[PDB]
Amino acid sequence: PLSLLIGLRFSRGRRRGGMVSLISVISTIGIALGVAVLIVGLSAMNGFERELNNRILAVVPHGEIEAVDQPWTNWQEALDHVQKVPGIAAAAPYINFTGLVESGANLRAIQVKGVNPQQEQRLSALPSFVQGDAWRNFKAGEQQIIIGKGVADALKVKQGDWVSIMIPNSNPEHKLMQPKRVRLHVAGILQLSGQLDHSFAMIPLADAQQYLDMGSSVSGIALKMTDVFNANKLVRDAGEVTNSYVYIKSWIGTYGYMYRDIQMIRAIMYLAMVLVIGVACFNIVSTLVMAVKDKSGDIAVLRTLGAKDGLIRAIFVWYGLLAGLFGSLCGVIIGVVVSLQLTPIIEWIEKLIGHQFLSSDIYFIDFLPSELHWLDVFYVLVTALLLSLLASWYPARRASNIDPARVLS
Amino acid sequence: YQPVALFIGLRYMRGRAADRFGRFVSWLSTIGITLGVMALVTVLSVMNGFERELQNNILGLMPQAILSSEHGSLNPQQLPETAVKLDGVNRVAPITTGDVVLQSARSVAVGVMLGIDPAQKDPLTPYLVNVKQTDLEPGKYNVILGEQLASQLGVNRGDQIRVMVPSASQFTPMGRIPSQRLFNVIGTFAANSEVDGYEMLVNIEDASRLMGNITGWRLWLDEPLKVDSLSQQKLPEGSKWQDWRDRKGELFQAVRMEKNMMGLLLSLIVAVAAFNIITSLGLMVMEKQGEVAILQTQGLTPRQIMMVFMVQGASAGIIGAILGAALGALLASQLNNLMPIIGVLLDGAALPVAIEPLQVIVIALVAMAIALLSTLYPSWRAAATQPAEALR
Amino acid sequence: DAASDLKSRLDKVSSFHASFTQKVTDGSGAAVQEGQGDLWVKRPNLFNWHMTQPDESILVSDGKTLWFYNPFVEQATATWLKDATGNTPFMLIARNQSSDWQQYNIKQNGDDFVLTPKASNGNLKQFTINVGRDGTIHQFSAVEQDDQRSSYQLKSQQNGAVDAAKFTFTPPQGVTVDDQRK
Amino acid sequence: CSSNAKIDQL
Amino acid sequence: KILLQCDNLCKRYQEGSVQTDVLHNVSFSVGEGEMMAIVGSSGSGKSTLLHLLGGLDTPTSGDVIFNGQPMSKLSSAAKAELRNQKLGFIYQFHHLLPDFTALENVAMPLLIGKKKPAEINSRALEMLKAVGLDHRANHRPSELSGGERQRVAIARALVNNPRLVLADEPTGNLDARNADSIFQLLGELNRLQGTAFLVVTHDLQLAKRMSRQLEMRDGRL
Amino acid sequence: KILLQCDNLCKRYQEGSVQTDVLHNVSFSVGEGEMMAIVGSSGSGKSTLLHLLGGLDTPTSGDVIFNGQPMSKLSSAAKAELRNQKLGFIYQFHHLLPDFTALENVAMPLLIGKKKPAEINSRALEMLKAVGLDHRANHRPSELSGGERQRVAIARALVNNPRLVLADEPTGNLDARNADSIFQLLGELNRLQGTAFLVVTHDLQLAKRMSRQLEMRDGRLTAE
Ligand SMILES: *C[C@@H](COC(=O)CCCCCCCCCCCCCCC)OC(=O)CCCCCCCCCCCCCCC
Ligand SMILES: *C(=O)CCCCCCCCCCCCCCC
Repeated sequence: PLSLLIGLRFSRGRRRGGMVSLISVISTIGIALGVAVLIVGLSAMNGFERELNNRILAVVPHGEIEAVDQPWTNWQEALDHVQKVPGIAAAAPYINFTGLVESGANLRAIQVKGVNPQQEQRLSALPSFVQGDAWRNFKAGEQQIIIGKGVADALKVKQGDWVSIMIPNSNPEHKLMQPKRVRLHVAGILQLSGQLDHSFAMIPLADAQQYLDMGSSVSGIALKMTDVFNANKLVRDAGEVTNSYVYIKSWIGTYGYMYRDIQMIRAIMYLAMVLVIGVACFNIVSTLVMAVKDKSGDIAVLRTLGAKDGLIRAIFVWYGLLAGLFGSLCGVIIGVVVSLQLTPIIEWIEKLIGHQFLSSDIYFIDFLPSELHWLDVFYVLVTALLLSLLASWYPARRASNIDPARVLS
Repeated sequence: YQPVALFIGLRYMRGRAADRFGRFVSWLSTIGITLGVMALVTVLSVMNGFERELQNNILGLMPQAILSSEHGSLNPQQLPETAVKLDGVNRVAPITTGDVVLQSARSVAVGVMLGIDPAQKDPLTPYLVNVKQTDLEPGKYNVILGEQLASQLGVNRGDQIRVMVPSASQFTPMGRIPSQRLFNVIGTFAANSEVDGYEMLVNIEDASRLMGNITGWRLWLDEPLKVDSLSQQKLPEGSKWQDWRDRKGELFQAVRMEKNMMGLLLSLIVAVAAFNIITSLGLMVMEKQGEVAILQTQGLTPRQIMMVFMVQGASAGIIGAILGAALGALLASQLNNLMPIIGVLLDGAALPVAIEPLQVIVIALVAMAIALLSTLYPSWRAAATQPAEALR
Repeated sequence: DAASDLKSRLDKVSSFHASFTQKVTDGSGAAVQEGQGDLWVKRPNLFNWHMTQPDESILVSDGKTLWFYNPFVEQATATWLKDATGNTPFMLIARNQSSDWQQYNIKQNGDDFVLTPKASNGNLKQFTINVGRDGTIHQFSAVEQDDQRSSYQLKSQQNGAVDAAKFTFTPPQGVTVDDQRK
Repeated sequence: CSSNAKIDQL
Repeated sequence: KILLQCDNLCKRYQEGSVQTDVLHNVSFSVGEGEMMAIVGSSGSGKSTLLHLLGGLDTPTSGDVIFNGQPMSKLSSAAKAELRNQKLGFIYQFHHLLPDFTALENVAMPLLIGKKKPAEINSRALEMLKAVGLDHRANHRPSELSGGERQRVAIARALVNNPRLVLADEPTGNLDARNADSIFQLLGELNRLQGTAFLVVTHDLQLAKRMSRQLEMRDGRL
Repeated sequence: KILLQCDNLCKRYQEGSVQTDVLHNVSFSVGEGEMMAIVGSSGSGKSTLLHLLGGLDTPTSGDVIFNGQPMSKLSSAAKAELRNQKLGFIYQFHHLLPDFTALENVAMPLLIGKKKPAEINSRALEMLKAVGLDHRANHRPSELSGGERQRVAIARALVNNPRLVLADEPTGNLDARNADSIFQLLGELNRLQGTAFLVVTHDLQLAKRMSRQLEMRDGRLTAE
């Protein structure tokens, strides 16, 4: 089924003239090095987008409504207003607090929020990333608080001991009073593997009403949107249906850089790796200049047997493509075993270098994920063959305008 | 015509074909080198521009090098400013450092207390929003809160706050309470950074933490990045070194880790360009079998015939790294000066570049080194061969 | 039967003028600071002690409030008596009431009167009591569960009465006043 | 990454 | 009976930066069935007629019309359709392909002509019986002898029954046993359809076997 | 009169990864004035003998002592100073360099030996001009003919010929008419300072005319 341009060309590559076997190894791994680091590079960026949908978007609410300092006398009617808006799935109130978790000779800034435990699971998955099973019996009377993982190693605390935090003293008169250090016990620890581990804490809503000495009053209304990309138009529609112009914001001004700077890598290393194959395509140019010189007598047989100039041009185009297909396909088969098994690879280098890469104190996550997609594998195979076609077209043009009369035919 | 026999055997081997394509395939090892050095200078200059932007904002303020004593408190009468003759510093000023908490009329917060002198100059002085540096009077216990610090606390101009030192405290037997003190604001400062979220400027003459002396000297470093070499130097007795690694140690380590990751990402172009010389010189020996074997018949040692192919693999690395550093220093300098169609950022507000003179030299000598190790193996096959076992 | 030893001789004493010391020790077994001065211990509600040479801490009691003046930072505050802790051993030597009767299994082996609770909520585990033959307290040292030990030796024993004129709060000229009484 | 921006909007 | 019309084919040859004319007024044609015995010496213009009759170079002196079209006036694409149908080339310096087998070396013009695939497999076997390569069907030319490699070039030229065959000394690289039998099977097609062939010899011993006799003095064949 | 102290040669050429005896019993002594013409068949060993006694390779069985030094018991650094002073090599398969010119090809032994810089413009110029290459001074070897390219390899040899000149088929590529005109010009140096040349050919018309007739028939150096 193969034509004359393909099926009668692999016998010409079987040439032995000394150290030519070393040229077939360097030119193979020279073009397979750029493909093997491009498959594991784009699959690693797909892993950072996979971990962003569940460990960032599913734990942080999109709606963020800071109203006037009058503590929400119309919060009951405001919960049903944003619920009937198309685009918003659910809604739940929250009270912003600021405390300092301390156990002795250590101070850590924490952000305490008061959410209802029987209402937070409808719009976001907070207990889906908790190590301990003690996520229930979260009601009034017990006075418990669950903290993250970043404050667990810094405070050197466990699940069960009593800690001392700070609460804001509520007073309508502008003066200074004594601080209150309420003694609460830790009822579990959660793990998000990121920045929300040392500055995140949640308390039940029934326990936050007695701290400010109020009744039924909240200090913020949170919600959840279905379309996470439209964080500009949908937020302005919910702010006017409830009250006047207040301090209304969204997650696009805070976590907008986490979704960013991964598509910049999709443009930076793409242009940086086609230059690697572009230098690797120069080995294909060097091996086709020689291929015309040593087989110059074989071209003189075709010029006497009735072959046009288009047939001789198509011989050396597919001759360099067969040498490029053996190197490009050898980089794909060594990229699947690294992308699918990256977790025993990255952890092996960290055991002999001491400091582990991608520390979760300032980065996105701690480990290095990898999500191999079959769409990105097809994008490199067209890219690796288009660079090999432009590099093999110019030696194929020189092999057709040669004079068969000046050579011995 | 040249008297040197080593260079006369390879000068006519550069350009031999009369066609323009025959000389284009001979200089392919040069184009692969100068496109990797240009990709290593222009990209890393953008990362150095983001690093210098984080140096004038995070390491401009929040002073790095303090000289704490063995017991913490340093007496200025025993250790004067004329005794600390360490290298790298340029100005010695009294300063104190201690983590405190905040207690306003609305909520609580945390911050870092910084006691500056009202007579000495400070980089926070031009960033003061209608605040005078001479307003810090001893005995009045004033405070200069930040912009983001007073915003979350609800503190305006003319509010009384309460600070408290949790580390250094007098352990009274009537309940273990820390030492607290009421502070009055005089104004806020704005710096458009993360410094004004926790920094507070108080007077240097205060006994809120302990005692009357200071904790250390404020050392302005000329290069605050290489503090590892400035900490293991000849240190005087009764003093300790405390750099910026206690607070922002993991922040600037991530910037240096991303520089080595992108630096290793762009160094693969030079490795394939070093592989191009092995393929180019690997085929030249197989076709010049009558030229190498006729040189040994004219009374030539095999040590000199190895240098004929050694310079041919080195001439592409010498002129490739010079042209790569020349074109790499013109694209990064004229990136945003000529025309902004090179790719607009999300803000586009004065995107900086940084061309380090010591970074260009260390990059180009590596490109002249990898091309040299990829030349000895094709040169060994052309020098250790046998003239009797040649083609004729 | 030995629970009436501290409830018999400590009833006739009203006040005493004496000098005290302060010596705290951490878990390593070394001193980190020192404290000297005198003290005035009245029976029903008032208590008074001043450090002079090592530390400066001025505090009195007027019957309902609890002043606290610090000459180091030039600040003087005032709070209540029930909003703070009450499990300190300095308060039980003044009250001597039904709050000292919950479990309080007191032993006697001479001059030492160390006791400990079985089910408590506070963070104090034991404290020693040294009494005399005339009805005075010689040592009220206690320990904290952060491996911090303390000791308060007393000297210059004196028996006598004192009026309630010097117990009034008089701040120095040029100090700030705080109101923490809620 | 290394590009930090703390420009908030109310 | 004239196949090609030659008129003043004065060609040149660069010999040490000197354009020296090796042919002078080559206006002699071949005959249909008449075997041309061109006795030309190597170096005086013997190999020049092998490349100028097929159209490998430009003589820039005249025009050779074959069946109404000149070879010099036609383009390079217009001269490729008749080189494998009515033209043949037999050389003496072993101008073959060593990377192929002997079954497809005799069918090499059949692959370029994109003919019927059922006819290529039948033509390659009937030509091996004429040359004598019955046992060496699937064999590489690198391991063959001197006489066996010359028999492949005989079946390579005559593929679609050419009118004239440009043969450059087929005898000389083998023994005397296959000398007359190579010309007997070549002469067998002269009585079937009426073809011819042009042979270039150096001596006069093989010249009397051919019918016609046209000596080559300085191009005047 | 003895120059080459050639003993019994036992060079076993490894032809096909097997040690076979093809070059055996080769021993001859040459001198100035007389030119030995050793002939033979194509493949007997007359083509590989130009590299054995020329100093390119040793057979590890026959040690020739030309200038008082053992050839087999010698290092590589001590053997590169005898092939450019008292040894000449003539080939027949156009062993030249295409990147150079006609004047730079005959000056290549002058540049390797590191002679005086103001000497190669007169010594190498008069050597290529005496053969007949006068107007082709700066000419590339790719545009030359078969007879003109052979004369560049001829004039490359006689730049420093005290003795021990080794040739290999000066004819064959060109006609024997002008080949005899180069032998009389080469033979004129035998009566000025005293030298000799060793020519290897296959025909009988180029061996028995200069000094004497010799023949090597599979080790037998005599009895032609
Ligand atoms: C997220 C990034 C952000 O980095 C930055 O600091 C911003 C960089 C912006 C650069 C803009 C450049 C614009 C001009 C380009 C000019 C090009 C000219 C080309 C020639 C014409 O943080 C990082 O940098 C981290 C990126 C990490 C990427 C992944 C690296 C993986 C390395 C794997 C190496 C494997 C080696 C295997 C060897 C066998
Ligand atoms: C800035 O965006 C902080 C978030 C960090 C995640 C961005 C990913 C860049 C660092 C990871 C690069 C390693 C990938 C390995 C590919 C072979």
